[PDB]
Amino acid sequence: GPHMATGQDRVVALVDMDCFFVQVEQRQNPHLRNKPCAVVQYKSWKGGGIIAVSYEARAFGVTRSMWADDAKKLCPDLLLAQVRESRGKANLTKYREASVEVMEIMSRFAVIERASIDEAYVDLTSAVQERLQKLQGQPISADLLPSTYIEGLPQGQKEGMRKQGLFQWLDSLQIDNLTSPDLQLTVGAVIVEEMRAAIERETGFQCSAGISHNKVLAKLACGLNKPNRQTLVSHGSVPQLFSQMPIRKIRSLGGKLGASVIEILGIEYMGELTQFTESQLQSHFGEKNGSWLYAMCRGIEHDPVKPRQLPKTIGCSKNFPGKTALATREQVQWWLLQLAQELEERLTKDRNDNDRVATQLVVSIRVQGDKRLSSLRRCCALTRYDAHKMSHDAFTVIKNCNTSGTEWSPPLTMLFLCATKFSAS
DNA sequence: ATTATGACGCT
DNA sequence: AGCGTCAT
Repeated sequence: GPHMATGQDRVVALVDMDCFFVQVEQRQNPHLRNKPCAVVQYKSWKGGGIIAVSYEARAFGVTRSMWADDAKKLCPDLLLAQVRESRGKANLTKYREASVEVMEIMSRFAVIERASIDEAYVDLTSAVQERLQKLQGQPISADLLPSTYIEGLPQGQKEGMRKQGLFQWLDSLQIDNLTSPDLQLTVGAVIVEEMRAAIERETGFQCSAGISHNKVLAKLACGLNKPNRQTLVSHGSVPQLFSQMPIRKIRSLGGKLGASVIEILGIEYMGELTQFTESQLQSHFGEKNGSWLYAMCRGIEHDPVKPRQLPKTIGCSKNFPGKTALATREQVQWWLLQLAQELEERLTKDRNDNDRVATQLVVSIRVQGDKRLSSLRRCCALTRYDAHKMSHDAFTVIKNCNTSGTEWSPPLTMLFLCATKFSAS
């Protein structure tokens, strides 16, 4: 009763840039705006691999991880933008710089954790407190939430339903209690409307967002109403929301662990987990996962929003699938050199922008026929931002994988250079 | 031949 | 340190 903490102490948002690479290409080329369009990488093998898809194109069944030649069967008027190719590989600089534009605007409002190029977590707890003191008991108008869904409402025209749900929520609100978690989430949602408006004004980019009390619920909420909308998931909404939520939809349970939760416990939905004791869950899935699951199925998660706006690693990777696998010494050296030259460019720009230096180089390879995605991962010291030295060291570090008697065997199907372990400079 | 990145845990 | 998991 009075002593079960309910995980309502924070306001946390997850912001996800809608089909981000597509938006970047649509800003640059207005002929692509408001059309079915996708971004591809490469073009020879079956038209290229699609990696991002506008919502217009999604309506035709176009998806990521689809060959462009196949997407054209589903959507013959599909428009395509190609990722830049530099030194023989895909070069994602345009999207990294667009992402920095958006992240810098987000950081004006609250502290953000860069989860990936197109999504960030937002710690709004302090921001909401400041805003609540500014209001001085003044009620929150629907006009302040023009794109917000309240999950679970209305109970008892899509825009019409959104507005009905929002009215029901706002009528119920107790504005005089500056400590009600539901009020705190509502003000969080107001601030996120303002943040998203600023992003769109100042970049042209639209995004979706979730607002809740922790990162996992914010991430789940964000996906409920897309594109260009935001969703508030209150603590009270969790029992019904989880009662028909497939376990795989919760962040970190879409993989082998979620599959084993489903198979070992014989359940399907997140809410069914509430029936098990914390000890039972730990006994099946380990102490950490078990405690996490016990709290998570009750809407409770404690992972903090880490104050981290910059990537922790700077990486360069290329697959060489099928008969493109690298089979000679000269091939491996030339591609290590291309990877190392892009790595050097990005590292020098990073050092000048962000006052830090990487100190460790990680080299990862895949060999043909090897079941694993990484056949080997080894580290060496990263002392100077010099492409020839980095590629020479990466070779020096992988060279004893070659089993020939100038040839390379087994041929390599992936090269990967990652700069890690940053230190202030 | 479901990229090229990124995040993180286990031991 | 090297390997495995999860996500888009």
